[PDB]
This record gives sequence, C-alpha cells and structure tokens, in this order.
Amino acid sequence: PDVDRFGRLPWLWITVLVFVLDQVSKAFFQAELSMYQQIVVIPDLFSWTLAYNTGAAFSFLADSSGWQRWLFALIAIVVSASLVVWLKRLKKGETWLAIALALVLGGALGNLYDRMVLGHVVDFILVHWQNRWYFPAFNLADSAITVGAVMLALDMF
Amino acid sequence: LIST
Ligand SMILES: CCCCCCCC/C=C\CCCCCCCC(=O)OC[C@H](O)CO
Ligand SMILES: CCCCCCCC/C=C\CCCCCCCC(=O)OC[C@H](O)CO
Ligand SMILES: CCCCCCCC/C=C\CCCCCCCC(=O)OC[C@H](O)CO
Repeated sequence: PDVDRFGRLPWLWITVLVFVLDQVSKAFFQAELSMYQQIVVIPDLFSWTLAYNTGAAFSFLADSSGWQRWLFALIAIVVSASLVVWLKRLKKGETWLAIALALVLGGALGNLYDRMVLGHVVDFILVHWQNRWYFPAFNLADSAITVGAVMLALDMF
Repeated sequence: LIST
C-alpha cells in the first residue's frame, strides 16, 4: 500500500490533533473570562480561570523579567526538532513509543505558539483545596506533555 | 516546554 511510503510519519497527525485542541480551548476562556476571574465547577476542588504565565517561577535567575519568553521558546524548538528525527527512526510496530513521542511534540508546539505570538502562556485549569493549597493553573498542552513523558519513563519496564 |  501507500502507508509504507511515509514510514511512521502519519503519527504526526496525533501531534497535529493536540495542537488544535490546545489552541481552540485557550481561545474560549480568553473570551468568556476576565483576568483572575473564577468559574466555580466544584466549590472546593475544581474551577476554570484565566491566568497569564510569564515565567515568574524562574524569576530568581536574573535581575529583570521578559527573558523567559525567548529562552523557553528556544528550548521547545530544539526539543521539537529532535523528536521528529527520533520518530522517523522508530521501527514499524513500536506503537508505545510512537504515540508517546507524538504527545509531547504537540504540547510543546502549543505553548510555543503562545510565547511567540502572545507574550505569555494561557492557563485555565485551577485545581485546589478549599483555601489551604492552590495548584498552579495549566492547560491541555501541559497535559499532553506530562502524559507523554510518563509513557517514556515506564517504557522499558 | 510546559507553561511555568
Ligand atoms: C492552524 C494550524 C493548522 C495545522 C495544520 C496545518 C496544515 C498542515 C498541512 C500539511 C502538513 C502536514 C503535517 C503533518 C504531516 C503528517 C505526515 C503525513 O503527511 O502523512 C502522510 C500521509 O498523508 C498520511 O496517511
Ligand atoms: C501542526 C501545526 C504546528 C504548529 C507549530 C507551532 C507554530 C510555530 C510558531 C510560530 C509560528 C508563527 C511565527 C510568528 C513569528 C513571530 C515573530 C517574533 O519573533 O515575534 C514578534 C513579536 O510579535 C514582536 O512584535
Ligand atoms: C493518551 C490519552 C490522552 C492523554 C492526554 C490527555 C489526558 C488528560 C487526562 C489526564 C492528564 C493529567 C494532566 C495533569 C498534568 C498536570 C501537571 C501539569 O500540567 O504541569 C503544570 C505546569 O507545569 C504548570 O505550569
């Protein structure tokens, strides 16, 4: 058939599938929510929100701000180029590694588009306990990266 | 790669 011509390349459609769902989700909450406004789904556990991440977690590394936009965007470019080459070498039949590589590739490009087009990354998933603990907001692209990376760790056993 |  014609599937042997491309040779494990069509797995990129999983990566493309993640990018569109990540960008269509960020567009919704950015239009229905004010900044830091909450939509309570569970009165103590789960709520939608809207926050812009400028990389303040690593603000201890420099005497200024704004560099996180360019350094973190540069890292995703290098990692993305290595993944596609790694995916091409993957032999036919290694379904576990193929799906896993395509997951981290999509979530990396989604947040990359944010840092290059916008000045920040859009986060809308606020998980928390009542008031004693608040988990940092994330998005779908972070979910595809975390799930794909877990598959890599549990690969050879 | 992630948001933070
Ligand atoms: C808004 C962003 C939209 C995102 C989409 C932009 C348009 C992409 C079109 C062509 C490039 C395809 C990139 C993925 C290539 C997959 C590998 C492939 O082409 O597979 C061969 C065969 O067609 C499979 O059966
Ligand atoms: C399946 C689709 C995969 C998607 C792959 C990820 C998308 C690539 C990232 C950006 C493209 C647009 C590049 C825009 C160029 C920005 C130029 C710049 O450096 O920033 C200018 C800034 O606005 C100062 O005015
Ligand atoms: C293969 C099936 C598709 C798999 C993909 C959809 C699966 C979504 C379900 C559970 C993922 C749980 C995600 C939880 C990740 C939270 C950790 C995180 O996102 O990181 C935070 C970020 O670093 C702060 O900036």
